[PDB]
Amino acid sequence: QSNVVIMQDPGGGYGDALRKVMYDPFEKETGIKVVTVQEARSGPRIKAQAEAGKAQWDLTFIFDQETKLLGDCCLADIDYSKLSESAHKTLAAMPDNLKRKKGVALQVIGVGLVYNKDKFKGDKAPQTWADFWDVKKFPGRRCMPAWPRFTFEAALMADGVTKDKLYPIDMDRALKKLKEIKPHVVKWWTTAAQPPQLILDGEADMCLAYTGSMSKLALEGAPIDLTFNQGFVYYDFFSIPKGAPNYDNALKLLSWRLDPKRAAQLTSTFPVALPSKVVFDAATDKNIARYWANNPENVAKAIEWSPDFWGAPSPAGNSTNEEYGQEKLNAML
Repeated sequence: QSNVVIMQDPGGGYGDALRKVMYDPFEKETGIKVVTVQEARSGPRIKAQAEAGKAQWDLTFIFDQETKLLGDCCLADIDYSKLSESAHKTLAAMPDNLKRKKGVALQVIGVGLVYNKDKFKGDKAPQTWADFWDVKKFPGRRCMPAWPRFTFEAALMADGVTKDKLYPIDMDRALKKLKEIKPHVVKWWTTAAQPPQLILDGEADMCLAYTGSMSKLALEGAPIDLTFNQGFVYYDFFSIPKGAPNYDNALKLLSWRLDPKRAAQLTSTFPVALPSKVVFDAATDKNIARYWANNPENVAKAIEWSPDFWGAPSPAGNSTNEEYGQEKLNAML
């Protein structure tokens, strides 16, 4: 079209909510069409595009460590002076560490143990990664993401490592454990749409999966339950690539996503929180906050995930720990 902004998107149910609450209304108001590009891991792609010469995307979501790794080479400064008055109210009620020169955290994500509660009712329900590995006591098909993050920590915890002693990750130990469960894993997933589909279709009986989709399905009456016990909570930082084709439109969309009332609408339609208190304050039914990954009850049960570890230089030296872990995992899957 004549006026666009190119926005990374997770797809699935959350993508649908984003389109309905955020992106279509944005186009109606501003005239700027939001072109969504489905991608679950943009960091390596932003880096490759920057090396090739020209960014293809305007607004992306990346991990904490990626705002640092990609900052100098590949990410533009966010011009906070261009954000709306409403957006500044949201920013004012956000933690310091979530507002960076190169990225702003707009989403808090939970990842945890999810299971079919028809097949595992009462106290036959798995509660730990050890239970997840215990195919005898809890029979069924497992599914896990095809990444070292989360899966390695879960493996270590199934092997008896306590939540506060995971880092730095013993990768050889984790991989050995993953091989043990591998025969029972029906799918090593990569996209947000997959786990809900796998569990609803009965293709999998329990997952390490995003909690937002599963909380929503449980509220819909699906035979799904989950726990944040030994789970993971992290922030998606929204960043604009250096040389973005539509930089100014990207700031407008960032401003739109930071509106307290619109964010409250989004986060009440699909339970992924924006980490600012005023978004909670603007929500008409605040009970839905119990599903949010930044709810203190959920945070308490989860581990303290370490983006810092995953972005650190690996023993190999020329890769990050995450890249090193992915190489090892690639060779297993």
